[PDB]
Amino acid sequence: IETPITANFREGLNVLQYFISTHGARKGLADTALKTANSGYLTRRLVDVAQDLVVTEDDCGTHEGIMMTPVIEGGDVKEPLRDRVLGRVTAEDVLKPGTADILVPRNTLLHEQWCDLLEENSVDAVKVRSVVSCDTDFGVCAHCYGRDLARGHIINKGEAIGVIAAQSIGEPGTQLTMSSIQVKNKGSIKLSNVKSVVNSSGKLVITSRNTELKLIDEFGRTKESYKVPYGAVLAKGDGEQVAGGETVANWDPHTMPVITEVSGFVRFTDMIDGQTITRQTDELTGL
Amino acid sequence: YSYTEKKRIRKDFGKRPQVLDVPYLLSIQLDSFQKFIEQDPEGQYGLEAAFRSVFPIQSYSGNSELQYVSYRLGEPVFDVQECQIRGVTYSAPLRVKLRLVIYEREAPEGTVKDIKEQEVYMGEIPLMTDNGTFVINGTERVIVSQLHRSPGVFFDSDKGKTHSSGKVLYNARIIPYRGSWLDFEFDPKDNLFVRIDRRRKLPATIILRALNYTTEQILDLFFEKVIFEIRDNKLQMELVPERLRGETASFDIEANGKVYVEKGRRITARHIRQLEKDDVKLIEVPVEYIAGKVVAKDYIDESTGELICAANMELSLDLLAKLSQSGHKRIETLFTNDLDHGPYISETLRVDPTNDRLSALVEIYRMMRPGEPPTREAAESLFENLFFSEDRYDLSAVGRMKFNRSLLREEIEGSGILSKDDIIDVMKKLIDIRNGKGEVDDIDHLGNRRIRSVGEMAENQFRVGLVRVERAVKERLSLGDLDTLMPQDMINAKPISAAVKEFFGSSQLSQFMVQNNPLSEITHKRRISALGPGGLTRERAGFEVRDVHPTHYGRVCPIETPEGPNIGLINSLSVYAQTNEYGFLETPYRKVTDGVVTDEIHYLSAIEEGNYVIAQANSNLDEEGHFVEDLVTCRSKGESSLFSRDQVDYMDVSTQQVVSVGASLIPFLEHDDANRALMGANMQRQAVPTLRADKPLVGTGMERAVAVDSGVTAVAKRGGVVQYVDASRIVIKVNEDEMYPGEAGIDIYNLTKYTRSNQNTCINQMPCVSLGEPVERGDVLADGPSTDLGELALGQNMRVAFMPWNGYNFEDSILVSERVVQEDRFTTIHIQELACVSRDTKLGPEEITADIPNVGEAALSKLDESGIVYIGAEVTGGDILVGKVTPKGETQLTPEEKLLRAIFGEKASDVKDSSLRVPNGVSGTVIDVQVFTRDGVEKDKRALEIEEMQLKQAKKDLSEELQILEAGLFSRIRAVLVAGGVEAEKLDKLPRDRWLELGLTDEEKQNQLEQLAEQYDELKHEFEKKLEAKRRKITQGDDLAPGVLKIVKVYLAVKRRIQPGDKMAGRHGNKGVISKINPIEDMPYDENGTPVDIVLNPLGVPSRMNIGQILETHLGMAAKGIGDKINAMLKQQQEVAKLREFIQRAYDLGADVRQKVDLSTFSDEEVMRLAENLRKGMPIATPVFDGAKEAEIKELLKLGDLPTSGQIRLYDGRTGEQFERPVTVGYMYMLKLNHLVDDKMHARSTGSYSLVTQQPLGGKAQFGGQRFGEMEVWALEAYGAAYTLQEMLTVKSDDVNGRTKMYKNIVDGNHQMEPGMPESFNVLLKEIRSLGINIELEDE
Amino acid sequence: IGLMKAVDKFEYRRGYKFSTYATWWIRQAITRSIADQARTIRIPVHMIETINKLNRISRQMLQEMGREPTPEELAERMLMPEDKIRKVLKIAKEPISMETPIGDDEDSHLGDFIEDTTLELPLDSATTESLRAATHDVLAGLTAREAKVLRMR
Amino acid sequence: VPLDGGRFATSDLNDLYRRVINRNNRLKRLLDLAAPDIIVRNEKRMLQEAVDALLDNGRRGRAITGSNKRPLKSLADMIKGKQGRFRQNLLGKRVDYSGRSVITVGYLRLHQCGLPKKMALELFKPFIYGKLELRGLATTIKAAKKMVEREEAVVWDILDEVIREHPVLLNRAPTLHRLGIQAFEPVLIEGKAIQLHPLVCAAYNADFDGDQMAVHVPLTLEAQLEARALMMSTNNILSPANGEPIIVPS
Repeated sequence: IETPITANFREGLNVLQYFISTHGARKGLADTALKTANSGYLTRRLVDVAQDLVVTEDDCGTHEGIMMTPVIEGGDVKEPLRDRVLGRVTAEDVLKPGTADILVPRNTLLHEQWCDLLEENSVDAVKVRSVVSCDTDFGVCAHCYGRDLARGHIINKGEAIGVIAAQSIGEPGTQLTMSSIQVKNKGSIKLSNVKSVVNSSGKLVITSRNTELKLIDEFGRTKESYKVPYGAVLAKGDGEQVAGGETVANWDPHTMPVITEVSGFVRFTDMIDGQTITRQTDELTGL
Repeated sequence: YSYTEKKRIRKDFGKRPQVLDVPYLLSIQLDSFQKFIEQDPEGQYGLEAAFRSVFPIQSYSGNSELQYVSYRLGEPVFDVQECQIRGVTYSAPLRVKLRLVIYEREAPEGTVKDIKEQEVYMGEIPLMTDNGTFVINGTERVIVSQLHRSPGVFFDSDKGKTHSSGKVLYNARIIPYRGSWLDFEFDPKDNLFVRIDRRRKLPATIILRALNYTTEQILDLFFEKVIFEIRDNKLQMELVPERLRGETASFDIEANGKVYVEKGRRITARHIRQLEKDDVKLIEVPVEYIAGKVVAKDYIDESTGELICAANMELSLDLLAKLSQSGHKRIETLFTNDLDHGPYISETLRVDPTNDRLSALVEIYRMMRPGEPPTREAAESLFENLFFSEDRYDLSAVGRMKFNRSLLREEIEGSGILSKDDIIDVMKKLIDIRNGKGEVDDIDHLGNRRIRSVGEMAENQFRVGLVRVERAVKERLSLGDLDTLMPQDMINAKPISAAVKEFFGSSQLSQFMVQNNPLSEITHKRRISALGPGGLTRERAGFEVRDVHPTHYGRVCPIETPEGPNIGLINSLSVYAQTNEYGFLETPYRKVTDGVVTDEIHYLSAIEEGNYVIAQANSNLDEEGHFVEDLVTCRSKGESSLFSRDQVDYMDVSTQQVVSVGASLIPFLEHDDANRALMGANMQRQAVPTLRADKPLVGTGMERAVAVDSGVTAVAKRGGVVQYVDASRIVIKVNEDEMYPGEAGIDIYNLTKYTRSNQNTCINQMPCVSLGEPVERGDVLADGPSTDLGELALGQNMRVAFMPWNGYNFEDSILVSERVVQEDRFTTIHIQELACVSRDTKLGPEEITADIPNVGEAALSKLDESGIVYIGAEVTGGDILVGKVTPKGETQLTPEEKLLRAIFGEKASDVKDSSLRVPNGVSGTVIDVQVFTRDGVEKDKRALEIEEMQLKQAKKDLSEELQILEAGLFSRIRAVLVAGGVEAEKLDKLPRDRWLELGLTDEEKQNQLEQLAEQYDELKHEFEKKLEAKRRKITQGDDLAPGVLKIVKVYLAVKRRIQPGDKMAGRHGNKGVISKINPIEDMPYDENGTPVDIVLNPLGVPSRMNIGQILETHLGMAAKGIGDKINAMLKQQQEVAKLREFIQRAYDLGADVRQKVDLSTFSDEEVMRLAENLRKGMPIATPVFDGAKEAEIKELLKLGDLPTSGQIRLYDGRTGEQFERPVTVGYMYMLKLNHLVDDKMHARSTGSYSLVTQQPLGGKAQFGGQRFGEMEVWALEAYGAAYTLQEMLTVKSDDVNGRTKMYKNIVDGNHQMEPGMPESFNVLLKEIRSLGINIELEDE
Repeated sequence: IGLMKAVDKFEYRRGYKFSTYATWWIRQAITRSIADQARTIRIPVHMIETINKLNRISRQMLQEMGREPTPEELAERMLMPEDKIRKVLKIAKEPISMETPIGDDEDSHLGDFIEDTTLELPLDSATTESLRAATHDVLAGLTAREAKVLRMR
Repeated sequence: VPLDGGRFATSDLNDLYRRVINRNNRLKRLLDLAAPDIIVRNEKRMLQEAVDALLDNGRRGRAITGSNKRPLKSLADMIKGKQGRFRQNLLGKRVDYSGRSVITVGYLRLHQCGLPKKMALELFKPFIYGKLELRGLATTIKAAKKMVEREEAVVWDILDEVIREHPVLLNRAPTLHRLGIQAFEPVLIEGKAIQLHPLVCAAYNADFDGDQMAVHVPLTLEAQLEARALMMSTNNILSPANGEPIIVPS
C-alpha cells in the first residue's frame, strides 16, 4: 500500500489504519498454523533415512575426506575456520605456511586449543574426516564423526547419531518459513585458474569463466571473494597490493562481450548479406 | 434517562454523535426462521414454496392426481421446560390438507370421478425458542449461518498451470442451486472445451450441435463476415477502415486514386484516420490476399448439384475462380485476426469428431454413462434432463439475477432453466475475455459469496423429504385401489420426518450452544462459517480463502476468528451488518449530498459500495456544513485516497461498524496490536460467571446492549409499578394507559433458579428492583448469571501492580493475594448430573435398593429407605448416591477360596453391587433428584414423594395465577352491587359468600346479576379444564428407552475457588496461570497501607505490543479515586448539596464529550441513590475508536488527587524497604477462564485396557494413560535409554502376561521386568496372514 | 433363482400369460433372502413377519392419533398382550459399527472406547498368589492326615 | 460385543465376510440347478467384487459402503495409514503409570520438580503396597488398598520414602528434539499443578500461560539409572545440534 501507518500504539491507530494492519496480522497467523504440518512431515521423513545409523566402530582407518574452507563468498566472513572445524578430526598430516611443522599423528581431535594454534598461523584450509567418506560397512566409526556436541568429547560406540541428526534439522523447521566490484580493504590481488590478456590501455582483462577475484592480506589467507565474468574490464592488474575503496572491476550488466586475445587486423569474411547477416547501421552515429 | 440508567450513569468519553443505535443483535436467527414457518400467498417462502414445488403430481398413467391446499401447525404437546427435563425435542406437528382428483380414460376429460379431501399429518418440525435456539433432545442447539458461493455464472483464470508455456487459460463456469455443473475452458492450443460435472472434456461445439445448430449457424453467432465481390475480372471486398489496426500489409493497398501504405508496413492510426476522410469502402484486392481464408457458407453449383466447398474450409486459388465459374459474384468469408478477433470457434470445429445432432447426442452419452450402449430416445432424454428440466435443474432466482447481471442484461426475474440464449451468451463473453475486453472475477469477493441461514437450510431439507413422497405416491396411484384410497392411506410420515430430524442434530452446522456467558451465546448465534455441506474443508482450504478482503469492511469482523486450523473459515458478523433479500451482506451509510451530511441511512451491499466514494467516521464535521478538510480521506473503487468535499457521496454511520460485538467490548482497541486483539476477543467468550457480579470500571458503552439482547435477563414487557418481590417471582401492576380493556393487567415473572448450563455451570436470576417502584418498558427487572444491573459483567476488577516479584510471575505467571480468595471474588458454582439407570437383564431385573451387600452401615447413612440420597446431603468422593444391585450368575470358586467359605461360613447370594457413587475428586451437595419410571412398573416410596411434591406446587403455582388475578377483580365483584345504592352496614359485616341475596329491584339489576353468576361459572370451569391436563402430566408413565425400568438423576452443586494452576486472563490478550497465593502481609503496600491484589510482570507488555492494558490501568485508578471521594463524603455525612457539586463536576470533564448529564433535574432522593452506586468507583465508557485521550485521563487523575504519571511509591511487604522506582498501580478488570486445574489433573497406575489391542484406554473419563507417541520414542533413542524404552512398549502397555508380573514384582520389592512379545504385534501377524500372505518368525 | 423355478412349474394349457405366474415366484425368492440374509444376528421369518406387522400398524396409529403409539395401546390393534409387544421391541436394534466416528474429527472411533471387561485386575491377581501361600502355611501346621484330606476334599 | 442399553457393536469385517460367504454359497446353488451361463457369469463376477472389497475396499471400483454411506473398513485399511497398526499401535502406545497436569513456575534446584501429592499417590501406588505389607502396617494387599484410599497418616510417611531418590520423566508435547523429555527428582507439594524450574523452560519451549506436561514413572532398576545417568536435567546443559549452552537465563 502506498501510504504508511504514520500512527503508533501510544497515539492509537485509525479505523483504516487498523483494517490495513489486519491484512498482515492474519497473513502471518495463518502461516504459523499451516506450516507446522509441512515441518512435521519433513522431520518424519528425516528420521526414516537416518534410522539405523549407529556408531559401531572406533577407527575405520580411511584416508582423507572433505576439505574445509571459509564461507567468505559474496561479502564478509560468516563462518571462520574456528566454527567449521572445531570438533572434527584431521584427515592427513597438516602443516603451516611456514612448512615442515606437523601438528598431528595423522588424526587428532581438533579441540579449542588446536583451534587457537590455527588462529595464530596463516592456515585457512584443512582436510577433515567427514562422514560420507567413512569406510565402515553398516555404520560409522567414532573418528569420522568427531566430537559429540552435547557432551564435549569424542563420541562413544552405540550412540544413535542418525536420530540426533534428524531432530536437529527438523526442530527449527517450524521457525523459518518467513555492474561494479569495489575493493574494501588493504589486500593483494590474486587470480586463480587464470587466463587473461593485456588490454588496449595498460590494464588486464579476463578471458575465462573459471576465474574469481581473491583478496590476500599481509599474512596469507583469503578474506574477500568476488566473481568476474568473461570479457570484463579490470582497473588494476595481477600480483599487486592495492588498498580499499576502489571499483577495480567493471562491465556492462547488459553486454556479454566476445573480447579477443589476438592483436591483429579483422576483415569481413564468410558473412554475406541476406544469407547469414543483415545490414543495420546506427543512423545517429554512423559508426 | 431510563430508570435502569439513573441508578448508575456510566460516564462517556466519546466525541462523535451517534446517528443510528445498535440494532437487535439476534436478528439473523429470528428473522430467518420466521420465513420458514409463516404463511405467505404469492411471495413464496419456506414451507409454502416447497409444497408448490412438489405438489400437484399426476400419476404414471394419468388418471389421478394429488392437490395441495394449505398447512397448519398444531400446538406443541410440551413447553420448553417440559422438553429439557424429559429429554425430548421441542416441536410442533405439521398437518397438511390434500385433495385427490381422479380422471377417467374412457371419457376424454371426465375430470369429476373421485374427490377425497382431508387433512394428513406429516412429521414434526422443531420450533425456535424466543432467543433463537432449538431444544433438540433436551439440549439447546444453534444452527450456524453458512457463507457459500452464490449461484450463477463465474469467470476466472489460472496463472502457471502449463509451465512449459507460461500462458493464461480462461474458464467459464455455471453454478446452479440444484443440478449439474457446466464448465467451459481453454487449452494451450486456444480451443474451447466443455466438461459436465468435472468429467472428461469434449470440444465445445459438440453441445452447440446438440442444441440443433448447424455449422452455418455456429459460424454466424461468433464471427463477422468478410464479403467478397468480383466485377468479372478482379476481386473487391467491402472494407471497414478499423480492421487493419496494427497488422502487416500482405499486399500494397491503395484507394480509388491514391496510394496509402507500402508493403511490409504498419497501417498507422493516421491511415485509419485517412480512410474515413476519403470515404472509400470498396478496395481492389489481389488473389494472394485470399489464399489462407476460410469460407463461411456451403457453396455449390446450381447446374449439376454437387458441392464446391463445405462450410469452414480453407479456400485456395484453384477453388477461387471455380466459385466464379459456378455463377457467384458474392462470396462471404470469416473475419479472423491474430490479436483482437481470434478464430477460437473455427479452430475447435476441426477437432470436433461429430457432424450432426444425433451423432453429437451420442458423444455426451459416452461421457455421462460410459459402458452402456446408447439408443436414440435414451440419448435425447439425457441432454434434456441435465439443464432443461424443472425437476432436475434450478438456478434459484438469486442465481438468475446474478446470471443476468454478469452478462450485462436488463431483466432480474426469469426462470431456473438454461436456454440456448443463456449457453451461447456465456461462450461469447468468455471469448471476449480472451480477445481482451472484460476481466475475470474473484471468489473471495463478498458480492460472490452468499449467506444461507436456518430457515433456508431447513427448507432445503424439507424438499429432500418431500421427494420421497413423489416416489411412493406415483407408485401407489397405478398400483393401489381407486374407489377406496384416501390421502391419509398413501402418505407416509417416517421419511419426511427423518430428513428434518437428521438436520437438527446430525448436521455439521447444528452444534451445542456455548453457554458459559451471555456473550458466548450471543456470538455463537451471529456466526458465519464457510464449512459444512456445500462449503470448504479445513485441510482443502488455501491461503486465499482465509484472508481479509477489503469488502469485509462493515460486514465481517477481521479480529474475531479462531487461531487454529479454522482461522479464515469461521467468521463473525459485524455490529451493523444486515442481509439482503438474496442473502448478500449490506452495511448502513449516511448520505452526503452537496457537502451537507444528511441523516438518512442507506444499506449498501458489496457491489454497490465500490461505485461510490465514502468518507470515514473519524472525519471532523463543521456543524452540518461540510467537512473541515479539503482532502477528506475516503475509499473509492476498493482503495483508500484523498478526495474533495463535494466529491464525497456517503459516510460511515458509526466508528464501531467494522468490528464484531465481542471485539467492540475491548476498551482501547486501537492501542492494541492486531495479534493480541484476536487473542483477547477469543478468551472473552470463555469467562466463567462468578459468585457476585462486578461491573467493569473501564467499559466501552456496549455492555448494556449485549445483556438485554441475549435474553438472559428479564426485561419488562409493559410499564407499571412493582407490587411484590421475592427471590423467585416478580409481580408488576401495569399502568392504566397501557392496560388493554379486558384483562386485570398484572404481569408476573418467574425467575429461573439454580440450573445447569450446557458447560455444567450455574444459571441463576436475581431480582434487581425493590418493592413499590415504577418500572418503564424495557427496564431490567432481574439480572442474569453474569450481568450487573443490566450491564455485562464477565469478571472482577482488582488492584494490579506491574513489577517482578521474586520470580513468581516469571513467564506469564500471575501472583494473586490471599485477600482475593477470602472475599470469594472468583468463586464459581458448577452443577453436575449423575444418572443411575436400572435395566432389564435376562438373569433378572436390577433393583434400586438400600440393602447393598458387603458394605458398612455408615455408607447407608446418607441414603433413605428407597436407596436414593437425601436432598440437601453433603457428599464427598466415593460416597454412594443411589444404591443399585444386579442379579449375579453362578460364581466359579477357586480351590483356596472354596476353603475360606467352608471355614467361616459367609455365603455370597444372587446380589451384586453396582451402585452409583460420587466421582472421585468431587465434593458437592445434592440439590435435586429426578426419578423416571416405566409405565406398569411400581413406583418406590420416594418416587411417590416426588410426584406428590410436584402436585402441590402445580396446585399452589396455579393458585397464585388465579388468586392475584382476582386481587384486582374481587373489587369488581362487590362494589357493582354497591354501585347504585348504599348498603354500607347491610353487606359488609355479614359473611362474604351471601352477598347476592341483597335488596332486590326491578328487571334491570337481575340482568346484571346473571353476568355476576356467569362470572362464577366461567371462573370455576376455567381452573379445572387445565388442572387435569397437569394431573395427567405428572402421574403419567414416561417414554423411556427399550429395556429401561427406571432412571434416577442426581444433581450435585460444587463450589470451586481459585488455585495455583487456574488460568486467568484480561481483555487485552494477556492470559496466564496463578503461580502462588501470597499472604496479605507479604504483598506490596503503598504509603496509605492498602496492599496490592495482583502483581503482574511488566516484561509481557512491550514485546507483545498491547498498550491497552497500560491505559486501562491508568484509567481504572482515575475511576477509583472518584469512588473513594464519594465514599469519603458518604461516611462523613456532608450534605446532599456538596455531593451534587462533586458528582456534577466529574460528569463534564472532556473537551467535546457527547453526553450531557445534568444533576439539577435529579431530586435529592435520586441523587442519593446514584451516589450510593458510585461509592465503589465511577464507571467510564471508552468506545472502540472514539476513546479517551491521555490528556483526558491525566485530568481525571487530578480530580481524585492522584499522581498524573499513574505510578505511586510502593513498599516491600516482607522487609519493609521502599522500592527504588515507582510502580504502576491501577485497576484492571480480570476474568477467570474455563480452564481449571480440577479438570486437567489426572493420573493412572493400572486400569482398564482396550479390547482388540489390549493397550490402555484414552481420556480422563476412561481413566486412561498418556500417549507415548512417535516423537517421544525418537527422543529416548537419541538419549540412548534402551531399558526405559523397552518397558514402555511391553510392560507399561501391551504385553499381557508380562504386565501382571511387573505388578507383583513391585509389591515384592524386586524392580525387575520380564518382557514378552506385545499383543499388538501378533494382532498384526493375524491380519497379514488373513490377506493371503505368509508372514512368520524364523526362530533359532 | 426364483425365475428358474417358475419356468419349471409353468403350464401353457392354463391359458394365462407367463408374467402372471412368474411374478409370484420372484417375489417369493427375493423376500425370503431379505429375511434370511441382510441381518447380522439372523431373525427367523416368523418374527420378521411380526416385526413388519408392527411397522405397518404403528404407521396407522400415526395417521389417526397424530402421535407415536404407546406399547400399552399398540397391543390392542395387534391382538397380542403387552409382554410380547414389548419383547418384539427388544430386538429393534442393529449393530452400530466399531469404526463409527463418534468424534467430529477423524481421530476417534467407537472401538477405542469399548473396554475389555474380561480378563483380571492385578490386585485381584496378586491377592490370589497371596491366598495360595497362606493355605500352604496353615495346612502345614496341622496333622498330616487332616491336612491330606483337606487338600483332597 | 454387547453395548450397555441392549445394543451390539460390531467390526466392519463381519459385514465383509458375510457377503463373501453369501455370494459363495449361492454359486454352489447355481452349479446344481444348471443355470444358464449369464447367471453363472454374473455370480462369479459378483464373488470377485466381494473378495476384493474385503482385502482392499476402494481399489477396483466404487467402495462398498455400509448403511451410513461411509465406506466399510477393509483388511488393508487396518494396516495402512496414520490410523493403522504400524503407526498408531506399534510405534506409539498408550502407557500406564503416567499422568498430566498444568505447569506453573517454581525456589527449586536444577534437578528438581514439584509433583502434587494427589498425583504422586496414584502414580506410585503399587510401590506403597509393597511397603505397607513389608512394614507390618497391613496384613494383606487388599487391606493396603483400604488404607491408601482412606489417606491415613501412615500413607503420607511411606509415600515420602518411596519418592526419595526416585527420578521421574517430564514430557511436553510436541517433542521436537530430545530435550523435550527430561528427568527430575520429585519434591512433593500440596496442590494440583506441577512446579517446573525456570531454567529448563527454554528446552521445553514452555511458558506458563496454560501449558500442560506429562509425567512418567520409570519402573525397573535399569530405567531408574538411565534417568539419572542419561536423562537427568543436570546432564543436559549443552545442546546436541550446536555446541552452545541451553540453560541461558531468559
